[PDB]
Parts: sequence; C-alpha cells; structure tokens
Amino acid sequence: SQVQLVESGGGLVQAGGSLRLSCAASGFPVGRASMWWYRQAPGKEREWVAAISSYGWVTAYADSVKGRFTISRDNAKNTVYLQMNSLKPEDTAVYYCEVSVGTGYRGQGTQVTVSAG
Amino acid sequence: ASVIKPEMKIKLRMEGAVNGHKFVIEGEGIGKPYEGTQTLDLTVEEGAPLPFSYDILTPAFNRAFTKYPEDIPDYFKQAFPEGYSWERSMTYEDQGICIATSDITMEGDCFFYEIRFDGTNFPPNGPVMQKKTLKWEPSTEKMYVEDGVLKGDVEMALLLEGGGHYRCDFKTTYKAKKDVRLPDAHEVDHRIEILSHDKDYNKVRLYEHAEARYS
Ligand code: NA
Ligand code: NA
Repeated sequence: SQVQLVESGGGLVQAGGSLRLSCAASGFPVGRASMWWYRQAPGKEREWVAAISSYGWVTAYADSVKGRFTISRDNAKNTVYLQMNSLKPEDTAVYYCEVSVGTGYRGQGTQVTVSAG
Repeated sequence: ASVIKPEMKIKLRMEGAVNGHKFVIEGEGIGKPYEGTQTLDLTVEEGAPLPFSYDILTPAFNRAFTKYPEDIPDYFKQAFPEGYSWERSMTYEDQGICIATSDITMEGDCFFYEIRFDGTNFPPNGPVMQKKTLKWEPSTEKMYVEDGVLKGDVEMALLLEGGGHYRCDFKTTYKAKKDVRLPDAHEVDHRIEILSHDKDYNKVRLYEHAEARYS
C-alpha cells in the first residue's frame, strides 16, 4: 500500500477546448506495466478511453476519442499523460487511470466538465 | 557458428488479465529458427479455467523463428545473444483491446520469454468472452522501419463458429538491445495453429510457421 494512483489536470473548459490530464503512480517498478485511462459520467457506465504499453511503444484509443486524445508516458517514471483536444460535452466525466488490468489499484480520478458553447 | 543454433528450445512465462480475469501460463517448446517452425506446450498455472477464447493469447506466445531469405537482413537473429523485446496493440472490431509486452533472452540453446498480457473492453457476450473462436486465419505482416526501429502491421482474422470472421489489427514494435543491420520493408507470412488441447485449454500444443519475403 505504498501503491497509490493520483490523477491531475481536470477542470472546467468549453466545447472545442483542451486539457492535459496526467496520472502518477507510486509503488511499482518503472515501465513494467501497461497503464489505462477510463472515465465515468453521471448515470452512465464506465467507458474505456485509452491505453499505453509498459515501455510506451504502443498505444490504443476508444473510437470516440481517436484523433482527439493522445496518450504518452515518461520513460523514467510511471507517469502517463492524456492530451485531450477538441473536447465535446460527451467528454464530461471523472477520468481515472489504472495500472495493468484487473489489479484493483485505482485512483480517485479527476473531473472534466465540458460546457457546450 | 551463430549463437542461433539450427534447433533452439523455448521456455516462457506469461502473466496477464483479460476483462479482469487474472492468469499465469508457462510454456516449454522447441523449434527450428532457420526453417521458421516452432512448437510449444503451454500450461495454465493460475486462473484455470480461462473464461475467454485461448486464441487471443496465441500470437503473444518470437520472430527469431522466421525463415529469412539471404537477401533480407534478419533483424531478429542478429539481435542475439543479447536479445530483443516487442510490444503489441491488438484492436478488435468490437473495440476489445489487448496490449502485450515480451522480453526475449537466450542462454545456451534455449530462448526465454517473459510476457505480460493485458486485455479489456471485450463485450461480455462477444466471441472472445463466449469462446466462439475457431482459429486465426493465415496472415501477412508488413514489416517496415520507422524511428530507427522495426515495426510490423498485420490485419488478423479469427474464424468464428458458424463461419463468420472476427477481425483484429496488430501493431508491433520490435527493438533489439544492440544496434543491428536494419532491413528494408518486407513481409512475413504466418500460420499459427493449436494442434491439440484438453477440454478447458489448460494444456495446449501450439504451432507456428513463418517465412519472410519481399512482395
Ligand atoms: Na490459435
Ligand atoms: Na484454435
């Protein structure tokens, strides 16, 4: 339980705006697990958003964000960045990251609210 | 003499999770690197019985086992004895997604793989989670150099029960630990097959044949 996950960078932006989220993990060896972004809006179920491999060589995006979001990763820290461009109201949600898949380790998340207009 | 012998054994361990289900698989096998043929006996050591199609795992279970014509530099055989690593994104047509990383080393006449496999976002009623896949179709991976490393794209297709096909796009980056002669753009034809398995796929015998060519 030195394992901790902290997402930062959320906020209030207007439609068409930008935000750069980041997710910092402690307690793991550097770059030996994949890292995954999710988001969850009011009465909606959790959506997968993006992923990046252990070493950062390969990435993947949900269809709804491809071409608008970019994921990247520090080569020397378990810190991942999600550049969110051309934001839409449907992107409003709490965004969080997970180390690997099925670990139970999750961060509190960071709130992104996209105001129409 | 090359450090890559005409016959090389294989030992591997995979740890991973698919849609939250954790598992460990270990493997032993043998192949002929210059013939492009290999056979593996795989055993589920944790997480049995797997609740998903075994086929999504099998391409993660080494391009050293590729018949390379003499006029195409063989990036993978050149990478030894120090070895190489690859990472791969596998994007399915129903937005299932898998990411795998493998480190490949060598000792004596034996390759060693440490593989990490993570997949998620598979629809619970889709062919992966419902174990409706029959096999991968033979494929052709396009190899190219970019950023000074070797990359490969291949459109993959799983044959489904009932005759349908379920598609997947593979993107792989291959990186040797040392600098080696990089090849020009070429292709690799693959055929991968589960030769036999027990009822729940706790025991699987897996075969690949692969050959490089220009066009
Ligand atoms: Na297979
Ligand atoms: Na099969």
